Amino acid sequence: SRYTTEFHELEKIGSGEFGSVFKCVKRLDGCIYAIKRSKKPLAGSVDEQNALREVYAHAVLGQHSHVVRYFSAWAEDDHMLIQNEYCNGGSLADAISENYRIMSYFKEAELKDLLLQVGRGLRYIHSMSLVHMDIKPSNIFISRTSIPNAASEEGDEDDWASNKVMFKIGDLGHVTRISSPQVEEGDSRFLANEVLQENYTHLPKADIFALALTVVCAAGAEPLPRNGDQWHEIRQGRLPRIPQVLSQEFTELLKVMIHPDPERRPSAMALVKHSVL
Amino acid sequence: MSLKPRVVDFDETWNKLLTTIKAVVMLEYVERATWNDRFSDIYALCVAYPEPLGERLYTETKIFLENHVRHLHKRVLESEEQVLVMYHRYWEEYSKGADYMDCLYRYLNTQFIKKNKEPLMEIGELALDMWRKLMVEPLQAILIRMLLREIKNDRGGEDPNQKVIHGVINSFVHVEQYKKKFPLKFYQEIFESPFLTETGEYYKQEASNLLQESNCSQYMEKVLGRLKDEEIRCRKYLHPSSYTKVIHECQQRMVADHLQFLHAECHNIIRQEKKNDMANMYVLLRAVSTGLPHMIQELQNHIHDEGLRATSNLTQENMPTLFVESVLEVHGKFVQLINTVLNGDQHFMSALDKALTSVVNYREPKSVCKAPELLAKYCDNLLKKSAKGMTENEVEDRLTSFITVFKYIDDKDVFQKFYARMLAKRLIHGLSMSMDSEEAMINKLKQACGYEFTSKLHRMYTDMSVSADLNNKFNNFIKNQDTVIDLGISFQIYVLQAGAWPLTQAPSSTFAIPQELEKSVQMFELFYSQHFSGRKLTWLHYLCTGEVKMNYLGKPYVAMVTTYQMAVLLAFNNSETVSYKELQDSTQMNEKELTKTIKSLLDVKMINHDSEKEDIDAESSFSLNMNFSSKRTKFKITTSMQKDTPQEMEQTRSAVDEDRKMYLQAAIVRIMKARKVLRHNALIQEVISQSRARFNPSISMIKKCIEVLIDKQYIERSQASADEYSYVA
Amino acid sequence: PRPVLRSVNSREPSQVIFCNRSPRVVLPVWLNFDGEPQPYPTLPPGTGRRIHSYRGHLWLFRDAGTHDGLLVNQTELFVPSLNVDGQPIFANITLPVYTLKERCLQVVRSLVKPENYRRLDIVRSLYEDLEDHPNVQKDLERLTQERIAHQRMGD
Amino acid sequence: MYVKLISSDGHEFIVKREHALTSGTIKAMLSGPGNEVNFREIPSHVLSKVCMYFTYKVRYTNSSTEIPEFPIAPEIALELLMAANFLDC
Amino acid sequence: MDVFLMIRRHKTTIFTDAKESSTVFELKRIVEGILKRPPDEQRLYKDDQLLDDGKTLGECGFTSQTARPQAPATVGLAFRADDTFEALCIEPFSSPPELPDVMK
Amino acid sequence: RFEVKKWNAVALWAWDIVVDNCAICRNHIMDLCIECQANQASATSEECTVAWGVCNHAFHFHCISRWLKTRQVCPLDNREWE
Repeated sequence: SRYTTEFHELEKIGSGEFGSVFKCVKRLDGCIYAIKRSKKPLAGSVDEQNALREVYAHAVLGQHSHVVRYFSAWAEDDHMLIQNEYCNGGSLADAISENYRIMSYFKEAELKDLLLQVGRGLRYIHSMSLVHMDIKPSNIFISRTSIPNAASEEGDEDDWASNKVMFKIGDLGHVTRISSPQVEEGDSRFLANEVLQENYTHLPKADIFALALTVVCAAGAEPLPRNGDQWHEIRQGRLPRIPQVLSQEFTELLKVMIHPDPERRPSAMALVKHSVL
Repeated sequence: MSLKPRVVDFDETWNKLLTTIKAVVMLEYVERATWNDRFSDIYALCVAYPEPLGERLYTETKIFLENHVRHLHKRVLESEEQVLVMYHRYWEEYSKGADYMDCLYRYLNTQFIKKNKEPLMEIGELALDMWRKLMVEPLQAILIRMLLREIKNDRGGEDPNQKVIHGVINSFVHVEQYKKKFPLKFYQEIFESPFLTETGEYYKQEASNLLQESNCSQYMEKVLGRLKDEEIRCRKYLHPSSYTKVIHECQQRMVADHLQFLHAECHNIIRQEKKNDMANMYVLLRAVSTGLPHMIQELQNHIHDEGLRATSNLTQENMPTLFVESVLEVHGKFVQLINTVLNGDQHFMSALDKALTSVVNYREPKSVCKAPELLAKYCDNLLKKSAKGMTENEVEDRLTSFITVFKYIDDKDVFQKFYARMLAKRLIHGLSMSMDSEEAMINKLKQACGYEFTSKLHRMYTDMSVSADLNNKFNNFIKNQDTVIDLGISFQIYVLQAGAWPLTQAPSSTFAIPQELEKSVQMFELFYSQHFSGRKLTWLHYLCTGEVKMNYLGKPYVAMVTTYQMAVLLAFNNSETVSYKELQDSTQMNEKELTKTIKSLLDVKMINHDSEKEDIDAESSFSLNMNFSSKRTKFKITTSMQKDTPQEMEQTRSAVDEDRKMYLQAAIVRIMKARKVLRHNALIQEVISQSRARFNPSISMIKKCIEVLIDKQYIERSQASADEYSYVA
Repeated sequence: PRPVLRSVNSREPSQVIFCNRSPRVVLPVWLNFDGEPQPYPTLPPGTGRRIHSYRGHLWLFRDAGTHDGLLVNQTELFVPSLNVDGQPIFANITLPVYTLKERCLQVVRSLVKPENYRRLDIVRSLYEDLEDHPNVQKDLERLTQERIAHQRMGD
Repeated sequence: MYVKLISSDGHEFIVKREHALTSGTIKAMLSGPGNEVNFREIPSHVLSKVCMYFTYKVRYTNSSTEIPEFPIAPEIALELLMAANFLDC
Repeated sequence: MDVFLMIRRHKTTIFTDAKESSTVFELKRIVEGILKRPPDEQRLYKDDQLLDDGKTLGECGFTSQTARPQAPATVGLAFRADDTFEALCIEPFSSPPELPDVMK
Repeated sequence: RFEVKKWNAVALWAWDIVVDNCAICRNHIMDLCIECQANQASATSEECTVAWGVCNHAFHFHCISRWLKTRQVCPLDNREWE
């Protein structure tokens, strides 16, 4: 196999019924990449069209800043392996968990930054007649950058922090074309009412609606309901209680993103070109 | 002369270094220049290009030290009868010489031995090792022996040279300075093992002779003196780590061996209140493990006997005052003595309290305990207003002293009920001497027992606190009515809670309200209905104390009267002709009480009886006394109701028992509520512990109330094989 | 069987600002949950870096070139603490005070090829000191020694 | 209190006593009956640097300020190591 | 801050520290504490310049960065054995040995 | 001739509730109930809570409410209590 001859595992960073994910280094240059290993999907099974939709999404999209890069893929030894860039930061699911463990919460500017990258990414993806339909805190990835700063040891000594955090959208398995809609049943937590009734005319607004729910969850709210009265309450344009206070303009933005009517929710093009961020 | 390696002969440098080392060991005078020079020679001999000579130097130093130790041992062994002083003098210089030559030997120890570490030890440790190997151990069989006799003579009275003995003893500890696993085991094995046995054996013989020669009282002082002397001798001679041990070895031989002889005297010690011997006896028995319980038991028995005899022959007149004063003075006299002589040990306070609890609660084999009733009488006498009343602060101090005796009551339910009855009787007639004194006395009960004990008394006071405002409001409301005339009547009605207030009307006989004051009722109920939503008030005619009689006359006389006498007096005066039977039953009912009141009025000599018999008959006639004269224009007729009856005390005791039933049942139900499964003995113990604070319930009454609750079906029992008590909601 | 110098996993965030004060280039190392160190990028002298690390992790700071030990907060070993009121934890790096032998040993090590130590005219018994180079494992063992020493002197 | 070190060349250095007692041997060489000392093996260039090292070590110990590195010249870096071994500094 | 400097004359060398605030007369007191000489006969030269009591160490040129403990500043001293002053004379330390073969 | 100048009287106060001893609640009508005196919680020192009944029968609010919860019929008359 080419995986054992050219790639070297470094750490196992995923598990599940889908397969596994490993941190690898290739001998040719030595840059750190990530390898997804799984089985062959069955014929006439959901994972099959998920995989083909994902590979077509990578083929069409190409390369971009906010979308995790695809490099190569192959199937061998009853295993299917795909190659993407290594985002060292992690997923928001782990970040929110570790941040909540100490009863600490994100800063509002960080929330505005979250909105900036996610809106720009959704704008770029929808530019190519595509809808993600798989948006959630576990599908948003982080990448780190470092910048040194200087402080005078003698006499006065003041140090300032200046670091940039980059956010990327991944897991293009559920992506379907707006002209040819093939929607897979999404997670009940972040599933818009329109998708629940299979109304396949306002697909781009469903991801905008789920985006505000992801941001609210990142703000420090309780785990989202999976079904029932609280589910309907959230779907009725009502937002959950937040441990911290936030600006009223941002709250209005959240409400309008969680508006019932899909048309009355703003599109990504309006959101990206907003002075609020 | 470069620091780089060269070639040097061993013989000359070795000879010079050995001469310098010998001079240092002798504690002789060595010039500063040779001391400067020898370190350079040492450095030359340590590192070398051909081969280092550290191993040869170490062996030569060991040989020289061995020779010196052998010479010193031979010299000290040659002199007899002066071995100890020679040993001390030689060690005093050898320690300093070894320290100085180890300071000179810093390079070899720092580099060679620590790197290498045939065990290898530093020169400073090697010197002491050789000293203990060939100077101490071979002489040990002598060195300790004579040493101990120089201690034994100290017991005789002659003190030998302390410096030499202390130095010799400290030498054993100083030898083991470098040892870290057991720095004091060698000294312990060489000194403590034989010396402890020797001194313990000597003290037993000394104590036997001292006890045989002298009496117990002098024995005690002599033992204390010997202990004090040993406490100083140990500090003078022995190591600081052993000061306790030898002391213990004395106290287990001179006091512990004669314990019985002490205990047989204990009785005679503390039944005569001897402040001299007791203070030393207690101190010496504190060290003894099991000498204290005998003291506790005997003192408790003495206290109980004294307390019982203190109240055996007190006069019947002024019963409560003497009973309280004797207990208070006994408690004070004993507590001050115990705190002064016995250093205030808590066990003795506990024993005193235990004895006083039984002394206060002394009960005759067939009689009922009289403590709560006597204490209630004492409180009533102190609190009631009288012409011979005393100042308020003295009353407060007396109550504060009395609360101490009150704390010793075993069962406070009877006392609580008696206090409620007396306080109600006092406040109805306004016999209290101060309004704030009642609150001050109630606060003592509140802090002693809790809120549940005196909540009834708090609402008791609150009733009359609000009654004055209610009366003022009624007086204000009187003027509101357009056309209402009250004539002469001007009354206050005390609004009282039925359940909280203990007074009640056991016989339920209806009474006919006189027509002259009929409106007094109706206006009061209408005012109460207007002011209060749905409160229903019941009139008590047994405690009405309204004074009414003619005031304008040639010979006026006004007397306090009761409504029961008021009705019959009004009926008699309204009709100009006296009636015997038709008037008495036409105007009032409950003829027996009316006849009793009429007989009381005859005893007052207000109306003459025409029956000429001491017993009132149905046909007996009467006549108003036209020549009635009283020494006072205004007076009060003393009704027989003011005096209590032992039958009323019987019903009070029955009510207390019923309240005990109710409280026990509630506690039992709460106990099943706590846990479903209850064991028989466990349940009994839990009930006793829970209910002990308020009073002491008996097992039989607890079983009776448990069976009563069985009848209520809240408790289910399966079989009388394994004791289990299940609970049913 | 876990070494005493082990860290503890807590998923507990902490914000630490590494500041370099020594003229020599520093190199942080972190002890993992197993007990072995892992390096990290070097910090140029006179530069600072705010970084995110979890609480309870053990940090050491060695030299990039010679691997001689350096003191962090005047201590060999550094461990973060929970952030209070939003102030990052400071972990300064400062030069120790070498005794005259090691400070003189470093220059000789720098100026002499490791194969030529036998050639220099010096006392024969001392190249045993110069031949050894500083390594992290020996310092770790010596650091673990005082743990058992302290537990011994505590009773 | 001032102590006096003598050089093999003949130079005499005068320093504070507490500065000099830093080294183990020089303290030992005054521990016993044997104020002034005499070194007949150490040249002048080594000792004129050893004294500066004493001053630097005493001044910049347990200090909050940054500790500058001790500049040892490369020409004397070989004769200043035998001196550090001998003196047990 | 302060300076750390030495005083040299012929074969003799003394180490000391001082505050730049202080004047020369204080150093004269410090040095006569060892030399047991009157301050008037002592004459301090920096390089080839005469020093006076009134001037302070800050005025002369000795600064905190000029004389660190590891690099003390050399100061010369002159006495007066008779009515006339004797000129300065300080000899340098021994010349260092040449760098060896391997160390190049 | 007898006449009246000034009167005095003492009268208690109760409620318009027809009950003998409240055997179901096992307490006096105007005295504290089992639950109030056993929980030792905050309550009025004189009258915690009195809920008048439509059927002219009333117990303490807590115990009568518990009895109503466990059985809708009134214990005295086997009817509905409000």
